[PDB]
Amino acid sequence: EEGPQVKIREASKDNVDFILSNVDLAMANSLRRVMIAEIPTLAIDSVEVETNTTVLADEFIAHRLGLIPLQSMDIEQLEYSRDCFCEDHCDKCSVVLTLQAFGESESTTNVYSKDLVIVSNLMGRNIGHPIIQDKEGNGVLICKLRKGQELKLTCVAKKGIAKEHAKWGPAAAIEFEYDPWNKLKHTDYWYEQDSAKEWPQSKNCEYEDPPNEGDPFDYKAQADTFYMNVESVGSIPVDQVVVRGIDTLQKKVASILLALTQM
Amino acid sequence: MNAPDRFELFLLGEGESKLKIDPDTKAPNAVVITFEKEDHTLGNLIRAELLNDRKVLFAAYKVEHPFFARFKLRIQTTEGYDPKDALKNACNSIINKLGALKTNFETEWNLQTL
Amino acid sequence: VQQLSLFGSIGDDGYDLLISTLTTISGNPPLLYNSLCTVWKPNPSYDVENVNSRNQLVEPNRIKLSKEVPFSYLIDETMMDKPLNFRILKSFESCSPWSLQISDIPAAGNNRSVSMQTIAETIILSSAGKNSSVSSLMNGLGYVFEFQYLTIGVKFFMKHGLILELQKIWQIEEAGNSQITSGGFLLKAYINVSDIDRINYTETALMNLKKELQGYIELSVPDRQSMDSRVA
Amino acid sequence: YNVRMDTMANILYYPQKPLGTTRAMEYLKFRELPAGQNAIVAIACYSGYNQEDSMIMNQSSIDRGLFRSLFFRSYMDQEKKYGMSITETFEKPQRTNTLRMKHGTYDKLDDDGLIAPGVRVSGEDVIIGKTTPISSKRDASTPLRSTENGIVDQVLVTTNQDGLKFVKVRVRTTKIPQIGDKFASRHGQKGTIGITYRREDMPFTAEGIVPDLIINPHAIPSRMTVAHLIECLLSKVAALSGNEGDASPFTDITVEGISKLLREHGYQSRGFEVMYNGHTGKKLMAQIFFGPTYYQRLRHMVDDKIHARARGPMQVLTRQPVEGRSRDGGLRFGEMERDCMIAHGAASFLKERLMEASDAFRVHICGICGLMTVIAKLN
Amino acid sequence: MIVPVRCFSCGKVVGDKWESYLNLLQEDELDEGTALSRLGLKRYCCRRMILTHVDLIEKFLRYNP
Amino acid sequence: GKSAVIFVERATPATLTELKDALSNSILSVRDPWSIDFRTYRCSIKNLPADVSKLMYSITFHHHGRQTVLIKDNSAMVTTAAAADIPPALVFNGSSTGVPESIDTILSSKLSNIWMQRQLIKGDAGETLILDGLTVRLVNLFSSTGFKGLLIELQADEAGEFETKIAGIEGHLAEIRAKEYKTSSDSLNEICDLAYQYVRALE
Amino acid sequence: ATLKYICAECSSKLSLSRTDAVRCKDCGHRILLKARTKRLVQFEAR
Amino acid sequence: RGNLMGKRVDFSARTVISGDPNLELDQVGVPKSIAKTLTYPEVVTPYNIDRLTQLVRNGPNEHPGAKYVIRDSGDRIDLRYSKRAGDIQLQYGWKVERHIMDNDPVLFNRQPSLHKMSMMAHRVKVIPYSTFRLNLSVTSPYNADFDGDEMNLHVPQSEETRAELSQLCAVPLQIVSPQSNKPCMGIVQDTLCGIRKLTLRDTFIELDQVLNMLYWVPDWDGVIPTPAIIKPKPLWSGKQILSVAIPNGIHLQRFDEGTTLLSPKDNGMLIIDGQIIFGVVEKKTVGSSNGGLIHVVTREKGPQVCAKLFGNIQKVVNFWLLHNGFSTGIGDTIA
Amino acid sequence: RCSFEETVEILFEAGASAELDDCRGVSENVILGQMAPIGTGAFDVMIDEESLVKYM
Amino acid sequence: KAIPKDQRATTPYMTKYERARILGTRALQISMNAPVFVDLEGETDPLRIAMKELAEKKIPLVIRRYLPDGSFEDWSVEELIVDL
Amino acid sequence: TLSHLRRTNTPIAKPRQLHNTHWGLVCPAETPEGQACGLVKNL
RNA sequence: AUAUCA
Ligand SMILES: [Mg+2]
Ligand SMILES: [Zn+2]
Ligand SMILES: [Zn+2]
Ligand SMILES: [Zn+2]
Ligand SMILES: [Zn+2]
Repeated sequence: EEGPQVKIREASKDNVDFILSNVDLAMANSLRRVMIAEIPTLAIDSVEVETNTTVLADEFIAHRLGLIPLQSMDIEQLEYSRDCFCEDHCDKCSVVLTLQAFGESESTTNVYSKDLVIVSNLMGRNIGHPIIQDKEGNGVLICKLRKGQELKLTCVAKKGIAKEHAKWGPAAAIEFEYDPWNKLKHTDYWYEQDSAKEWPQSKNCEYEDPPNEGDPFDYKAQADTFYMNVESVGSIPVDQVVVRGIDTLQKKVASILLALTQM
Repeated sequence: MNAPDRFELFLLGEGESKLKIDPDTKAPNAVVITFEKEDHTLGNLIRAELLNDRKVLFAAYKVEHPFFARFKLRIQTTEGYDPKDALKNACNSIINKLGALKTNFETEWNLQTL
Repeated sequence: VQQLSLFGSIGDDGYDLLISTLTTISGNPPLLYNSLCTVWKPNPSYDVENVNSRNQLVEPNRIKLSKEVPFSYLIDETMMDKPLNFRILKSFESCSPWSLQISDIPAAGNNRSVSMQTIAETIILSSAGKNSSVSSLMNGLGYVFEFQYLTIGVKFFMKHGLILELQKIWQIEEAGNSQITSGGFLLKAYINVSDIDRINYTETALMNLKKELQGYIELSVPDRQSMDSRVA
Repeated sequence: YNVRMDTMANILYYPQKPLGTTRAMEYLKFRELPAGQNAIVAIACYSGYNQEDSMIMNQSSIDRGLFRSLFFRSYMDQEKKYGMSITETFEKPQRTNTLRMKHGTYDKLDDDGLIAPGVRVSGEDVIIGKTTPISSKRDASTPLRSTENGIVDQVLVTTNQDGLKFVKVRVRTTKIPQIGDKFASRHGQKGTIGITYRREDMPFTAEGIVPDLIINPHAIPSRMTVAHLIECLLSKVAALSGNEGDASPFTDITVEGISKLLREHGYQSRGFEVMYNGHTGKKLMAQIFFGPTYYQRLRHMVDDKIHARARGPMQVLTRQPVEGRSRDGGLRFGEMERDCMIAHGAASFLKERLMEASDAFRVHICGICGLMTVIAKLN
Repeated sequence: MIVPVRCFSCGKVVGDKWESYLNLLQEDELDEGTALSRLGLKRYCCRRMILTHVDLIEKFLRYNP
Repeated sequence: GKSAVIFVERATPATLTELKDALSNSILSVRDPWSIDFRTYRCSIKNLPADVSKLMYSITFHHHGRQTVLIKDNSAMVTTAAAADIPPALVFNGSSTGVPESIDTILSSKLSNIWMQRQLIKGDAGETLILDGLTVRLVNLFSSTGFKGLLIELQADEAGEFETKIAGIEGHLAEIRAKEYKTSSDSLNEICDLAYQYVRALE
Repeated sequence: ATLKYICAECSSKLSLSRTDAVRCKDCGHRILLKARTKRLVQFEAR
Repeated sequence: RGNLMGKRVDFSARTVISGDPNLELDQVGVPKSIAKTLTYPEVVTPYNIDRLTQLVRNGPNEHPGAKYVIRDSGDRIDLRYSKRAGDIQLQYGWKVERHIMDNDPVLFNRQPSLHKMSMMAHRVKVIPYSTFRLNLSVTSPYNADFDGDEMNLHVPQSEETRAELSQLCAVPLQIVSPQSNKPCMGIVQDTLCGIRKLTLRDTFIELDQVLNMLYWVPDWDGVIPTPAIIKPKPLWSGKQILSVAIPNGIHLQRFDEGTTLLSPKDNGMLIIDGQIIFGVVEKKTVGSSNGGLIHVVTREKGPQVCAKLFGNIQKVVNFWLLHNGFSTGIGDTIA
Repeated sequence: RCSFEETVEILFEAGASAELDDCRGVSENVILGQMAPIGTGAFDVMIDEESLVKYM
Repeated sequence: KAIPKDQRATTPYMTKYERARILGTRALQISMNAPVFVDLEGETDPLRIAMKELAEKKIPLVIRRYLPDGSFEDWSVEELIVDL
Repeated sequence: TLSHLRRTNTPIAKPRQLHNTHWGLVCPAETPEGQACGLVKNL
């Protein structure tokens, strides 16, 4: 087609395995960094506690509520409250979640991310839905109550990035490898007898030609072709972790061009 | 307690420009751009692209201390060529490269049935 | 703005001599002038904390609105056909432009050679809308009318920006205007300063004027507390 | 823990049983009530922020709850009876009829003189209002420690053996691992956090794994803490295998045995893993010894240590600065410090420390008998 | 005490997987290593989260008020 | 005189130029650049009588007098911090000190307990495009949180044909794919309606 | 409405004032708690 | 012993110490809170009047602010409560008790204090986080580590006292000590470990990294040194790019067991005009050694120049090792 | 002598022997809170009106 | 007793301690609004002013150098060699 | 808590050293550093 | 006073 090229190896709701060729390592990495840190997500940010009869602390629970993944598909049409014009929050900038739970049962009563209810007007946008990947359809286990154990609270979810808090991290681990045969001599293999026998062969070795000993060292050789795997948490779909990552980095660069323009 | 606010990493300070371009004294046709509320994510990316420019003689960046999200980038170009223009072109090249990367990923993704 | 000043006074009978003296000393005869001031305070019905968004203490203060009026509004029929000069003082839709001022209590210091007061001022040029009267606008800011006074006098322009005002003040109420200065005139000498130098230079100018009138009329530094408009 | 009122209680948010365990721990109830968490630990040279017993923490992990802890302090106060008439009282003191009030705020007190549980507090604020009537009455109230803050957890009212009304107040905070915060492995390998890096800055395996902790290679040699390295290797196998790693003393487990098992899992037998630099993405020329190691959070946290003074309370007798952080004391410029100043030749710097910066006073003496006899009616 | 939502090292939600893991052990008799892997917990950082958890909450619930 | 303000919510720093070119064949000349500050204040009074806003807007025009118009509850107050704009009579009788400052400085330093600055939008290096009987001003508005949008100021002496002029500019916006924008030409004294229009288009 | 103090064991609400008798109604136990403020507390979810 | 010969003092501060590869030898990282408490009484003078008035305006809560104003009259104005804390108009001769600020001289000390070097004068550097940060090479004189050590800070109150600190006991002055007539500070840990690794014959650096390594040197002439290898592929050696930190005029010669002018084992040391000719840099060269690169630099160029060299050598070395990496495992005990 | 080890038994003897301390030791001036006669304080500093009037 | 200028035998060079004390003293005096004997070439820090005065030997101070017997030699800052 | 209920104090020939007779009765490692070293035994 | 910290 044009410049750098992609070749997807495997896909799911949760994973994207692909090959990125005709790219600078610096670019591959900068994208990898952005996916981890700069993609916006919606996550619980304020927790007003009306009642808590639980064995857990108000803030212990509060902390967990932030780590619960929320639907951030249409996150782009929500404003950062900081940029919003209200007094604290509103609809244009937040999602209000409610949680009322009580131990009616003699048996232990469980509190799940499913038990969260949206109270704010969604403006008909795909946002704030607790992500349920759970087979039984419960989502994240927030708490356990016994008998008169009541938990009544209110959550304000806000747009944010992983730089502010890791709760707004839409990506789990991002796998990243290049040159499975150390052709580039980018690592000096620690060994005891044989580095080839001692160090396990990469999966990606199959997608590259072995060096063949009867050849001189390619110094001219440079790093292109990157075997990556992007894992999603739920907030954004796997593809959009890649796309939005590409786009964020693009926007980030545009700001610099624009800054120079104003100067 | 002595902990700085987390947004200080990305949100520009009161009266604080993203870029501050100062000229290098020690070398002819060389400049020093300080990037506020930025990290390696952008620094190493730009530096590597300026390296691809033939008319660029020197390019390097450094995050002087990790408590602060800012980096100094030094650009030296051949006489007649402007380092601000060099930075402008590398910035553009990056965008155009990313634009193709997105297009190529999108096309390839749409082909998958999973 | 920093206003450095000194005050004094004289009884009605001292008028002519003082005018004659200031005319010779400054080289120019007096210039007639007036001004109406309306003072406003935070609405007592409303109540707000006295702190910043940064949670820093803020002291409630009065806002002063001031403008002029055409002299003809101060001359009745008995006053009619009387030289419109310095001698007259003896026989005593939208909003208009106004001067809006908030002042600070003068600078502290024992043995101050002059009074030094900081003054925050802005100018109101006009208004429009539902409630465009200056009164409504003050209310919109959360303030209410407290009191107002009229001042009539003569001024002298001197060197280095020194100005001398010989004034009479009347508080205004439907119950009637009462002359705060009944008996004589309030004398004021001052310079408005927008660097330490120009401040010490201005003090000198005032000190030389004080020195030049010593023996005849005395100019001194009024009590700080008497120049404090804070509400309490 | 939730039902007891003790001065100070430290509880770990998410305790973990160790991957490497002793057969003896079964009896010690350790796996049921643990003292730490299994951290992903890289023994590497990174930004040099892990030099001389310091360590780097994954700021990303810290956000996710790694090493956070609950903190409960309990403040007590009595309503004492001083003889036939004088009795202290629980109430909200009014500043007009009450002497020597605390500069802190009393607004958070209900009319019984207590804060209701749930209110958030902060430094210098008044938890318990008390007055010791003597005549109208002095202020005997209890303020929260100035170096701390949090939310009131529980407040209880009681009478004692003889029936003196007394009240206990619990205050809960959550302490999130900061910089000078001390941690150690189970091998006398202690240290404080030097810096916290986010996930992107951290070095990473091709597999996408990142360390929670970066400890310096320079620890290991001089110290000869071999079991630390073995703990790790075994814990790595344990984590993959899902079997309890037996780290018991006198056994037939060998570093070779564990090595073989790790190779069966796809990793390089001696625990090394190739890492990529977080800032550039470029492979590290070195391969990092990487795997889980059980790290402990210790009682020494920077914020309970940090202290500064510049004029403050003085003793009555000596008229010199009071003692300890607690009392807002000044530090001791002691004998050995005097010596260094004398060695430097800092004559005026010393005079200042001993006079202006502390003790300094003025007397009038007699010229005949060099005594402090002089009745100076200096006025 | 109480399963961590999200693995500390990579942040893969682990909050849902608890009961499911405990079930694959009692009901399925399965060994810990297979259950973890069944649940898709492949990286050791994620594995250690569940494998080394101590659900103290369950004891805490044993006290009346 | 007449005016209208168009605020392009959905846009990027580039949108300005895109619209700038859609007029390339309508342009005539280009006068000096302009500037503008848009502040939002929130009242701290807690007894505020029902239906009295808690919001007050401050619109500062640069070299439109260095003037600042305050707008609250559909009412406006025009102020100036320019000693050169002081009515001569006020300087002569001493009502004024001859050295004024901004109403915003006064608000933040003397009335800060009553009024708190919530937001501050600034538009620098704006462009003055001169067409046929219609002056069109363009400027990129920025907040403390990066780009905030594009602002179009439409001033026309020609009291007549105007509704057409505004519709025309809105059309060139359709061309550059600038959808989801707000336009105001409302009214409450020129400077006042103009100021009001900014409020309607931005609030 | 209003529960000044709660009971430690039986968990029955008490609502008593100054000099009322520091004890519970039914069970003996002089323990007694305080019951949360009605001034709802908000926490950052970080 | 306890109230006269030693006493506790005001303008003192104490906290947990931690290291920093980005601090200069002679500076000390001071937590914002500590800086906001400790004060220097500055006399209102034509030179500072405007600045001082601003810190007064800034007040006790903002960082570069002030706590008190001392009038001629003797009475102390508390900026925290004075109703006139805003409209405070300074007069020559008054004193503004202002916060401790970047580059103030301060006494830093690690107890016991069995050394004059156990108390040295550092430049303030107000920083975030609750720990006192120190340059790693200054670790040895104090005898500090970061396993939970705390350190003491004393603030001079007079222009005289400050001079005493800056002019007699400042860290650079203390480098060569009379205890053993040799340097008492040298290159340690990461920087020592990385310095050997960098300076092997095997060690070659590509252009990209050379540029970053060069820019990292804060006094770099702007001159890209000619690569030791010009085609096939321009390549620089460790020795080469380390020599950029070594100042001109610096001459050093050392022969270790088996050193020839051909140094086959890359033995000993040969630095001509502050450029390494042969041998690997390690403890004997860059440590707190009698013949040391440091001993020569302090003596030949100055204490201020040598102090800069510490920072320089570390900024290059640490940067290089950050990207090279270095670890240690059980495999290293296996024979 | 009293600042090391024998303190009170040294000051009693100091009394009955009517000792006179010339205050040249560093210890004395420290007890007295005066600038010790060591390095910086081993000499005196004077203004000379001659040299002063010479520079102007 | 005071040793005559023609019989002075202490170093013709200024001691580290002397220089530190002169700089301290001048800086202190400069800071207490004392008259400055040099062109401040934009200088504002009294120590940097002191350094400048000593650099041009325009400091009107004299070092009274005491000998163990009690006698002394007076030396002008203008006359002392500053090799430090 | 456990190790505190197994602590031994020894008040006032070479007591601090680990004796052979301490085998199986007292912990060879659990002892303080400084002043009380080897005088505080743990069962 | 015990415990503890380097
Ligand atoms: Mg230590
Ligand atoms: Zn909003
Ligand atoms: Zn006597
Ligand atoms: Zn994980
Ligand atoms: Zn009961």
